[PDB]
Amino acid sequence: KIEEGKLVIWINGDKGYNGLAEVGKKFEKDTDPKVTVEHPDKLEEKFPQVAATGDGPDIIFWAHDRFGGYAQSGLLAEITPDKAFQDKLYPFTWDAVRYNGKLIAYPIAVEALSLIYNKDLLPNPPKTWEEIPALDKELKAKGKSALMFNLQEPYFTWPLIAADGGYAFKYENGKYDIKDVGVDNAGAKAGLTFLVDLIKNKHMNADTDYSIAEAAFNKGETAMTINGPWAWSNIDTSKVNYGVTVLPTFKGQPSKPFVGVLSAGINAASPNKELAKEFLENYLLTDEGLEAVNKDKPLGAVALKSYEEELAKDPRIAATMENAQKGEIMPNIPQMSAFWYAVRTAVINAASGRQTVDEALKDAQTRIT
Repeated sequence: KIEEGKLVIWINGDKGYNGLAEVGKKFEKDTDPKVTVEHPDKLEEKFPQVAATGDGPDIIFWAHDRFGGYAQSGLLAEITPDKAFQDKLYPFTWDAVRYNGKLIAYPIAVEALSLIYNKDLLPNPPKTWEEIPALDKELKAKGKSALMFNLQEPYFTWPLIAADGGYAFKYENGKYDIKDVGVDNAGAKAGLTFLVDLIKNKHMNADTDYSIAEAAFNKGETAMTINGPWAWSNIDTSKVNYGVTVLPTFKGQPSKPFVGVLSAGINAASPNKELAKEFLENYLLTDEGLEAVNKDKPLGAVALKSYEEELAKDPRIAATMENAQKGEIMPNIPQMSAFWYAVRTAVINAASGRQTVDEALKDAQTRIT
């Protein structure tokens, strides 16, 4: 069972866990309870397993898309901010954490992928996906590459798959139809085919993952990467002269990243629900609390209006929101888990040559519906 009188918090390893720990120290200093912050691997899978036995963290941080499934499984406590508190955060962030007519988490920040590029290697970054092969040939001649990004997580390839028409669940008239999925449509196939062609033509390697792409960009070996706000700290440290901008278009249409709202849920089994609420409302979701996390690894466009006013002046955040507006907020429905697993396999299989694009997406579509 969860220990009474302290808070255990889980957040992903790419986020500001050390900054969050600093907020936890302040909470302890002012109100008493120790706060322990951990970042277990595969925590979005780990959480439902341990929470099911009445264990795990008091507070779980993840993008909002995983939360409907958690709520459906009975793993989340009710969250009931009063009106005054609700007014401090943007409406669309609350909507991302609204499930079956109730709020199931506190929204923290809006995340969207952007194109990150090295201004020294590439002062004028490409506006289109289609110009990347020629750009890579030019760079390969100089012992550099045009682009490296994580190919193991479909989050990163989805913007291209969606560009020409792929979609997860059709949303019509305020409702998601779980039987209308757009994973093996022509648009999805076209986008995935373009990616696989980049691999076939040696412009990218199928085994490139988060670590490899981060290192390559930060070491100045590749002119571009695709990543989120959390990644900007390590780039700063590397001293690479970078920019953050609009993702390239595909077939003249914008890349459409799936927008995540980093959110904090309270474990239904926590005996510390009131401590968790106080921590989230009165320590974390304050200008000082978000600054502490943000200075560690950037959060993106925060949900808290007062601090977002400060962050909005950052051109990287502006680029983040431009890409967010061209994309779509993720559904939070329980079927998102199945969606992501199926698309993950489809992209890896197509990228590695285990299956054709058409067969990979056909199988994913089938698995999802």
